[PDB]
Amino acid sequence: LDELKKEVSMDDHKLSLDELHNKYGTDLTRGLTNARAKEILARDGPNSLTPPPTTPEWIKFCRQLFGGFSILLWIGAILCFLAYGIQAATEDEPANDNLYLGVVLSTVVIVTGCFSYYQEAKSSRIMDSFKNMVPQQALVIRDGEKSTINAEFVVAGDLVEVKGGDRIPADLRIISAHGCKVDNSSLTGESEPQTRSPEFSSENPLETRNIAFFSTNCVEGTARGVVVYTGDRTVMGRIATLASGLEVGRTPIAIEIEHFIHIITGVAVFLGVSFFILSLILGYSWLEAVIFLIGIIVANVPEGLLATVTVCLTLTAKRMARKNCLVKNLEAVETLGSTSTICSDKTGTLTQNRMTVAHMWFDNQIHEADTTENQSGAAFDKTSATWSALSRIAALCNRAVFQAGQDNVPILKRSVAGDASESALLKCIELCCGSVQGMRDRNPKIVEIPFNSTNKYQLSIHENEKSSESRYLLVMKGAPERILDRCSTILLNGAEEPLKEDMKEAFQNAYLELGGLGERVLGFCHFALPEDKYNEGYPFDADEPNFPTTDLCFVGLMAMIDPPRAAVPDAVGKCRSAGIKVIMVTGDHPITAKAIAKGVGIISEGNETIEDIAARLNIPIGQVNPRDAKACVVHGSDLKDLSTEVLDDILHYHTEIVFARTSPQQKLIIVEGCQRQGAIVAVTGDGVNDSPALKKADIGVAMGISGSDVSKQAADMILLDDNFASIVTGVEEGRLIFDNLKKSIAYTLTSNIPEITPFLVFIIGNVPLPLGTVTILCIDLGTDMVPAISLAYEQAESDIMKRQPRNPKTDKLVNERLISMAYGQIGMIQALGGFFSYFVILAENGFLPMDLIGKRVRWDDRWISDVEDSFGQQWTYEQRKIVEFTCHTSFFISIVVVQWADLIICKTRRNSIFQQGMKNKILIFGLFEETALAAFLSYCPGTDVALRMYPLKPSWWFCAFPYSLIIFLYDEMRRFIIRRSPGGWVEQETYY
Amino acid sequence: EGPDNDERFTYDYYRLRVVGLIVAAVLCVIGIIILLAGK
Amino acid sequence: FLGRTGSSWFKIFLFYLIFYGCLAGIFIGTIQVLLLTLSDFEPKYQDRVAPPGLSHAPYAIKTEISFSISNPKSYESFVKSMHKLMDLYNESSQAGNSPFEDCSDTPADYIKRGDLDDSQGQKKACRFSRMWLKNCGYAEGKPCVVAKLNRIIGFYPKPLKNTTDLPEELQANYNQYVLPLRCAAREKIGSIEYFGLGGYAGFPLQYYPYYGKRLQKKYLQPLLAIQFTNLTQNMELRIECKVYGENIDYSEKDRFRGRFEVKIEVKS
Ligand SMILES: *[C@@H]1O[C@H](CO)[C@@H](O[C@@H]2O[C@H](CO)[C@@H](O)[C@H](O)[C@H]2NC(C)=O)[C@H](O)[C@H]1NC(C)=O
Ligand SMILES: CC(C)CCC[C@@H](C)[C@H]1CC[C@H]2[C@@H]3CC=C4C[C@@H](O)CC[C@]4(C)[C@H]3CC[C@]12C
Ligand SMILES: *[C@@H]1O[C@H](CO)[C@@H](O)[C@H](O)[C@H]1NC(C)=O
Ligand SMILES: [K+]
Ligand SMILES: [Mg+2]
Ligand SMILES: [Tl+]
Ligand SMILES: [Tl+]
Repeated sequence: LDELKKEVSMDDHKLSLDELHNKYGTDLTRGLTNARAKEILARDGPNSLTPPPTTPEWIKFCRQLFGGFSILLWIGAILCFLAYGIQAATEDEPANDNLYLGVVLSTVVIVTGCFSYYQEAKSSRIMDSFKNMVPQQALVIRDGEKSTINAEFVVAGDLVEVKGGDRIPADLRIISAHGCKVDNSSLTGESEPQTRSPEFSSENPLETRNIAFFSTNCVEGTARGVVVYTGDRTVMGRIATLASGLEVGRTPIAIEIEHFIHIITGVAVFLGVSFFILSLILGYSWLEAVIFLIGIIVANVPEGLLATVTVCLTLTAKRMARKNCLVKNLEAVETLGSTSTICSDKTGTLTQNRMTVAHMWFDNQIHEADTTENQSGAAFDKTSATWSALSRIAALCNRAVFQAGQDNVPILKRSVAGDASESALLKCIELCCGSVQGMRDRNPKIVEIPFNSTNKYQLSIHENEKSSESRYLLVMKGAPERILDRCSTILLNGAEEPLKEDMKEAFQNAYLELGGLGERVLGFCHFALPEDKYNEGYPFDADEPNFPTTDLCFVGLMAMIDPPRAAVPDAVGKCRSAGIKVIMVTGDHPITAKAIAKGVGIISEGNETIEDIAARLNIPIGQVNPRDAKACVVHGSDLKDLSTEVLDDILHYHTEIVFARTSPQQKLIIVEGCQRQGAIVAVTGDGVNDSPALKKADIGVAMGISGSDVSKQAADMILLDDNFASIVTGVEEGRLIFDNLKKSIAYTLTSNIPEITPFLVFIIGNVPLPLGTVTILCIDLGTDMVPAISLAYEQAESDIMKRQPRNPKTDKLVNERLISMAYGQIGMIQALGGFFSYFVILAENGFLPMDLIGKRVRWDDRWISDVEDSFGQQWTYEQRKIVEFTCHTSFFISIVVVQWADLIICKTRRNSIFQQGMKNKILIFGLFEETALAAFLSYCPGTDVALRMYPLKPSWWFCAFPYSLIIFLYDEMRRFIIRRSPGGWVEQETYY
Repeated sequence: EGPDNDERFTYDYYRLRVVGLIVAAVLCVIGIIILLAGK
Repeated sequence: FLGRTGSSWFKIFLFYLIFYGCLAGIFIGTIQVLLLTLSDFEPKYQDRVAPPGLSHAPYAIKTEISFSISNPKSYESFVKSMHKLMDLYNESSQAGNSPFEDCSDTPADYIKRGDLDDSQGQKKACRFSRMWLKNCGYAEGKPCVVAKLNRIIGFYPKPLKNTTDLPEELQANYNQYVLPLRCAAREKIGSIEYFGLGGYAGFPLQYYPYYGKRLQKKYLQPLLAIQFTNLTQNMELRIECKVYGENIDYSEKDRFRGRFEVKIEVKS
């Protein structure tokens, strides 16, 4: 469906003005007829974007109500009402058991539904942001007259007019223009104004001057044009549809959840029906056969687990909110940890998005300035008298000014009225020479010639601030070579000197080096005009050369670029040390893209492209073995004629990849290419041209300050302070939460065994029921909750940023090793500790373990109010039941006591508690509150009716203590083996 | 005692409950103290 | 295979065999020590049987014994259980001076055979003739229910003293030696008739205290036969038999705590 939109567009900028009118039945001068425009409206439809059909929240909520655990809990809830129905008909049961348990279980499903619904959130308003880029109104020429109309009423063929400050209402063929410049950052991510004129200037319509696009704005001048595309058919309207239309897809974390749901659901249905038939064979009435099944359901399903996961995710997202990293989708909290490839935009993401002075060439020396936002570098020069001469030209031969009321904000961050290069120079001098306004007050400008297309230079004449002179100084800047052809002397370390071929060659060298760094280079020179030839009232003519512009003194060079953000180089290296592949994907030109790649460490030192090898060896590129080149730089124009299989080969064959001059669909294609190889991919960006890529990414991260509204709609995560170091933190947090989820899951599952085994022995042994159904819910929904959550606050056991990204095909959240430990080893020890306390309670009340076998028949018989114990005493029905429920209560408390040790062992997968310590305060809180809850549930009056919880005698609490301790020792010995031999036996069997 | 051994079939479940609830409360307070050591 | 190789499948079996073996051996060990802390003659706790329960022979479907006099197999169900109990009180079962003893044919005081020790043989229990149960196949019309006080080791059932007012106000009040049992329903549409030891409507105190199964096997607890020769027919009559005493109490939950709940209906 969207495969059409993933392709490069076709256009009609090649046609003549006249020819273009024939195609759209239009007038170049009079414009369309009121009738013809209305006709075309009904024909083509409105100049608007329609949002894609969404899934209502209704269906979204209910889709969770049927995912494995909820299905089993539904079967339980209904099976409760089943047994209740069968009762209400047969023998009038005045009880509330099956009825209430059926109500409780149905509530558990609904509430669990809210948790998973909260986790599976999708806040997407892509198409809405795009719609915000179409103006409310447009100016059209109809019947030879200009009028403002609803922009939706704009059709292909009419004559539209735009001027500085307004949004392009539709894709236009420029037919007339006067000084028109446009901001195409929507399509390129670059905000430098692009001229628009009627002349065709490139085969590529996205590069030609005679096309203006919807989603962009006119920055200055005026233009008229013929509408060629409207609504969804515009270049960026298609990007809108592509972006808004892209299928979301399941996250890595989501896939893991479903996976263990299958496992646990599997064992649940297995043991469920495996013992349902095992009971009927033993001659159990279907009346009972279902009651046992309900218990089996409740025992096997970890009722509180899915909600635990959600809370652990939420708490991890809260910590990241506190580092200026907003998470829109709870699952995106983990994806960053599983990320193996980052596709990053350059401008406004890796870079500050601001022309900044990078180097200066004066005194036959290359000086480097500090490009960082917060200025974390050092000085270059202050002493040289040459510097002050260059500094003066940079301030004086400059027409840029700071906007009013910025004195509060830092120099480099403040808004400037002017072109990017003049702003850069302004901020450079203001920083290291103080107030520039002061320099422009001490040296009043009397005449100037602003930068001309033809002159290729800008000159200014000022009254020298010096009192002993107060004469006229000439300054000029422009193209380095043009400035050179106008110089005779060079200000070396203070004093001038003739411009010999020697210094002239050093100039060329300096010029070539700076240009090689992808930096824009300017020349600077001045000339102190002779006093006798220029009186204090001498008039200078700016129109006609009234003053010399030759034999001037060359002062120096200055170079500039849109530099990396301070934290970016280090963040890139850190991603790469964690084994994450970092690719650059930018709408910017290749020379600039490549230079920043080396600056931030995308391309490491020494690595070459095929073009680099060819130039170094002075040989044809076809003569170069492409396998000798680990780095590559792909232009979008070449990308366009490559198949995906060939794109896949590029991705496979290079470690250091730069995709430059890419369109928005091309970014999507590169992302998909990476994913196709089985990689989890993150995208980082800030422009509307990142929207499709951000949507398709497993996780999209947008910049918060510099980011466009669209990009932040398309993302899963926002960096609110533009701190790229947050990606590094995000991946670290993502890995940590992945491990801690394992700990929390194992902990929760472990207590399933002591809830399953009592029901089994109840059938096979014919003893009184050791633990009840209600009692199980008091564990999974009550006591285990805070402890399970607390594992989310566990510190790393080792340097997680030192390991490679997990293999999502092999490294699962829940594997066989977890089940073996939780179900086969620790849970089994917990089961016994439960049974022990059960036998203790009964034996101390007169029913010794031996006489318990095959007694349930008489025990449950409501009409036998005289059962004989081991000592020959006789018990009524309600009397023995009180002891039985007291057994449920102590078995319950036994679970809590054995979960103490389990909580401590689940703390660490490898390390010892004596190494990791007990610095998790939430965990300790869990221990205290868990025990408080259990005690309250046993001793609070009335709980014997609502939950069948009975007061325990002090000695009862200590039954499971020896089992709780064996768990601690056992797991500590086991992990001691793991560490002592990384070989594999204990490791490959039990290492979560 | 002999025929007056009524205490043999008696248990102070009332005191046990009072003590049990005291303990539960104090464990609840102790927990808050340790948690609130930083919030 | 599914998971691993044969070598791995073996090792996982050798482990869980030794592992579960140890766990079973430990579990058994903790059961040993538990038993080691317990007496053979007396249970550690008795507060959960404390107030004695009162149970009868007619096995009630739901605290009810409804049947038809004009039908044979209508009551043959209740006669099965009635027979089961009384069959134990046979004279052929009580033979010789061992381990039985002839005790007062009239309600007497308690009998202490020492302590709960094995320092003596089987503590000798009082004989009880089912022949003390006058009038009661059994009552084919108007049932002859048999009451019973639940056995508790070392329990001395103490009758109420005639200090103040009483339900069966002072009638045949053998204050010193009889634990009374008065059945009731207002709703007085019956005819209560009690049979027992010495002809009294109670339990003779000479059968106490019970020394337990280990120290007193073949021991016989006193019975109290109750006959309802009611002149009514074809209606549910809620009859409650209550025992009175210093050590006797009741509960709204446990409807068998020192009392009966019988729903007789001679629907004939
Ligand atoms: C306990 O006493 C009952 C009294 O009914 C015995 O029942 C006797 O059963 C036999 C054989 O079935 C009959 O011939 C008699 O008529 C019954 N009564 C008597 C008085 O002998 C019963 O057998 C006795 N049980 C034991 C174990 O001795
Ligand atoms: C109540 C009692 C009788 C039930 C005992 C169940 C035992 C036999 C179960 C419980 C947990 C189970 C193990 C759980 C995990 C694994 C790892 C997997 O890669 C192979 C199977 C294996 C090794 C299972 C084998 C059987 C097992 C040990
Ligand atoms: C009980 O049986 C005796 C004979 O043993 C008889 O005289 C008497 O009438 C019976 N009593 C009643 C109330 O039927
Ligand atoms: K995404
Ligand atoms: Mg950008
Ligand atoms: Tl469970
Ligand atoms: Tl659990």
